[PDB]
Amino acid sequence: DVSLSDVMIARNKSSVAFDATVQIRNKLVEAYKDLMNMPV
Amino acid sequence: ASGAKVGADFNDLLTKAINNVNTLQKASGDLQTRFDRGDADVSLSDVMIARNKSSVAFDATVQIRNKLVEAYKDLMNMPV
Amino acid sequence: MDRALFLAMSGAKQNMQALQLRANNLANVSTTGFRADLAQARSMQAYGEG
Amino acid sequence: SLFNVFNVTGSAMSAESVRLNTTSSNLANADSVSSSAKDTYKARHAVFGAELSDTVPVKVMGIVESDKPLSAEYNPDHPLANEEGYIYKPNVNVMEEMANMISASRAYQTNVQVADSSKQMLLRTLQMGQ
Amino acid sequence: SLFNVFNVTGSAMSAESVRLNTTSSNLANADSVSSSAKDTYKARHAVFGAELSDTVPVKVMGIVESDKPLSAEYNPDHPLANEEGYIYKPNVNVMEEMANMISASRAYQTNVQVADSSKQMLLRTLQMGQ
Amino acid sequence: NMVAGIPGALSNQPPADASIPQDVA
Amino acid sequence: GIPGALSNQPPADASIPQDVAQM
Amino acid sequence: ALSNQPPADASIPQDVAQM
Amino acid sequence: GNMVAGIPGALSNQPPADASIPQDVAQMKDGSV
Amino acid sequence: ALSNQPPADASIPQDVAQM
Amino acid sequence: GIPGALSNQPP
Amino acid sequence: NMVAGIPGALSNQPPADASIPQDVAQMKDGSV
Amino acid sequence: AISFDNALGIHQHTVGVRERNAEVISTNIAQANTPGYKARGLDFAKELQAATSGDKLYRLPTQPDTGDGNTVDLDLERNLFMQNQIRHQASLDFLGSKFKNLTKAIKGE
Amino acid sequence: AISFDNALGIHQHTVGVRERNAEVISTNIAQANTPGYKARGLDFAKELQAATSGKLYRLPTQPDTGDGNTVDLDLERNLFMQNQIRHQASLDFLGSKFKNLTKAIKGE
Amino acid sequence: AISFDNALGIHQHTVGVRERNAEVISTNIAQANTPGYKARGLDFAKELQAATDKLYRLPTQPDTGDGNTVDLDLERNLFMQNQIRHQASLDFLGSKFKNLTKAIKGE
Repeated sequence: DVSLSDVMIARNKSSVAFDATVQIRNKLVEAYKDLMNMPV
Repeated sequence: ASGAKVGADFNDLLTKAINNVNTLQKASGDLQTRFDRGDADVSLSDVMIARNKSSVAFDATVQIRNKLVEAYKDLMNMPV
Repeated sequence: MDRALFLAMSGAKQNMQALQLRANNLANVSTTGFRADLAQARSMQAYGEG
Repeated sequence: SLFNVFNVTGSAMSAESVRLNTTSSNLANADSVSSSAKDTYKARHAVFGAELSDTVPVKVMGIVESDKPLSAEYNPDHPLANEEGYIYKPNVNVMEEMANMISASRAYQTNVQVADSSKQMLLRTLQMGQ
Repeated sequence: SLFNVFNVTGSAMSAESVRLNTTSSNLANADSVSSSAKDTYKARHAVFGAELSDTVPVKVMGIVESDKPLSAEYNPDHPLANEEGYIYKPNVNVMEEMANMISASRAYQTNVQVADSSKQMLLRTLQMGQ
Repeated sequence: NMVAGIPGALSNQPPADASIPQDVA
Repeated sequence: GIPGALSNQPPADASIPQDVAQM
Repeated sequence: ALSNQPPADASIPQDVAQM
Repeated sequence: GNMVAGIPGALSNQPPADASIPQDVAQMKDGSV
Repeated sequence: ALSNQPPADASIPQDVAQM
Repeated sequence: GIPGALSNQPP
Repeated sequence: NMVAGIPGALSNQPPADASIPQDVAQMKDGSV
Repeated sequence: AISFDNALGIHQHTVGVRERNAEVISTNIAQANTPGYKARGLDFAKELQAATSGDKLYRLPTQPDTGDGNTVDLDLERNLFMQNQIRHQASLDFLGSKFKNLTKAIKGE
Repeated sequence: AISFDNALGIHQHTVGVRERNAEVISTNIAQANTPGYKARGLDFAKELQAATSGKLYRLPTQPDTGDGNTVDLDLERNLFMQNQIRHQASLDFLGSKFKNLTKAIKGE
Repeated sequence: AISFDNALGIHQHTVGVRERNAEVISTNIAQANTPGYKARGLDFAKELQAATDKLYRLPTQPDTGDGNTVDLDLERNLFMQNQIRHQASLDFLGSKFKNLTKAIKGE
């Protein structure tokens, strides 16, 4: 019932979604770490 | 619903695909050796079809494996 | 594949049949009270779309 | 847009196939004094056309019989003989039908070459830049 | 599911293979008088079928003997003859066997190209996004 | 519903030849 | 259209009034 | 050219009057 | 219109003295039709 | 060898004088 | 021109 | 063992036609 | 915005239709010699519309059949299969570049 | 400067012209057997100029045999392969313009 | 597991047998004219057992005084069949390493 097009699209969508959430998590954490390491 | 059900559902999807790829590889192997040993009930067309599907099926397996490893290697290089 | 293979095959097969019909007349030259058989060809068009 | 070439070569190949079948019927019915309904076979010929006003596809617009007179033969004892003992046979000429067989086949194969060559050019455009 | 074209092209390869085997048997037994007049060999032909309830596979529905009358020959010398000195021979026509040989071989190799080209499309699909 | 018949030369000739069995045709 | 072009349908004829009459 | 009605089957009659 | 058409092959590539092409088709070649 | 006016169709007369 | 080349119009 | 003889027309004859030399016909059995 | 539909476009539905067309064309080629089989056609515009949000077309023969009843013109089927494969390759390139550009923007690489 | 016009030059326009030329040559081959069809040519210099700043008839070498067709298939075949080689070379020139442009912007 | 014996199957031995079979058929054709030579046939199942012989062919027609039991019609057909099957064995055994290398390299 499934084809290689659906599998490849599912693989690409998962890769893009996973890459999106990792980078945004990385950006926010780097923003948090920058704020913590500042001279009060 | 819990998160384990989604994880188990994802695990069964991977297991089903691996079994399907393994089934094709074993099916191609039998048809290859049946025609190679000299059995007259096996057609060269069916053998070539069998090994064409197994080769494509395994190539799909390689692509998914590389993406999983690349995602994990991407994951381990993250601020934490 | 082109349907002209069978269109020409069907003509070649019939030419053999007419050849056999003429062959029976020559095999029956000396037969008593023998009326020679006439042979001809009929054109039947394939009516339809196209 | 080389996809237009595919339409033109495809239309040409279809036209040659129609001409080949017309030649096949003429060779098979070059000796037939009878017919299906009531009319003696006459050498058929497809009509090609170019609707020039890019590319101009070639289209077959109908089959037209040759205007050459039917070859009358003296077969007075034949059942279909007329009042003078003549029977009429199709005006198919062997020499020109053989030329059509050669011409249509060679024209058919060269259009496949153009389509195959045009198919490659589209592929190289896809690979442009990478 | 992922190889629908292969199941159809492959089915044609198996279907056209049977038609060539049947043609070989008809030509190899065109002069086999055998014995009696009902056990005599008769030209066999495969029957193709398509169940259209996507892709419609081609399935051979059994071998069927030709309905052409047996070729009678006068030969009151063969010990397997009959009262009137006739030996009935298989109703195999060489011209129709040659045409089947041409049609089967070309159609069989055409499906090879489609099946081979179908694999290329599957291979290109795996390269999506790369 | 099925579409079955003898392929090749036995079906590509006018029915007046009567080579195909009636049941198959 | 081309003049004198043949038709791909049986040729309406004489016997069987059916053809001689129906256009 | 695509249509919704399946193409009709050819006739090739032995005699046109018989039909 | 402005459409050019005719019988291709060996029938056309002959002198018009043969008169093997119908006059309707023969004018059609010209381009007037 | 390209012109803006189409080349003329060849004439094969049997008498030339009549043309 | 060639000295004795045939023309392509009626003589 | 080694087997040999004249090929072609002479050997493809009945033995009565004594075209083949006697000793060469002996070689056609076995030798060592 | 920022969604896979608005990003991929119609290049995801087109690929499925092109594979569907190849299945139809290959079926006609395989069933060319089967008597009584009628050639099957596919409307790309209707199929793409159905895919985006979600009947039988037959191909008129150019010449009459020789008696079998099969209206498959194998000369045309090969030409359409060749065209379908080229346009399918372009669609994969079009769809594949959609994911590459999305990955490029979300990672700045 | 630094514009796609100044960056690609005439290579972005030559690809389209030779595609048009292939279309004109291809229809000459297809219409070779059509009687009364006059072979059509394309002027590359004129068409390239038109595209940069936004069809003629081919004189026959020999008289036609009576069909009014002035298509010499030996000439059409020869011109088709020359156009195909030049079309491929044009894509190589245009394709490397983008790749060199991408090399400069990325520094690699 | 994971050994060349299991990865290659029996396709590693079939190529050798098809070479031996081709040699014997070549011998039969060459020795067709030499009188006293008896046509030699190779039993496929024997080399199958040797993997996991050189028999005589009984004539269908009598000799003509030569004693040579080689039928050149049979030999040509058996050489054609062996050559076709030999190429298939190369294709089967060749793809065993192509799949094996792709599994290891992952590309």
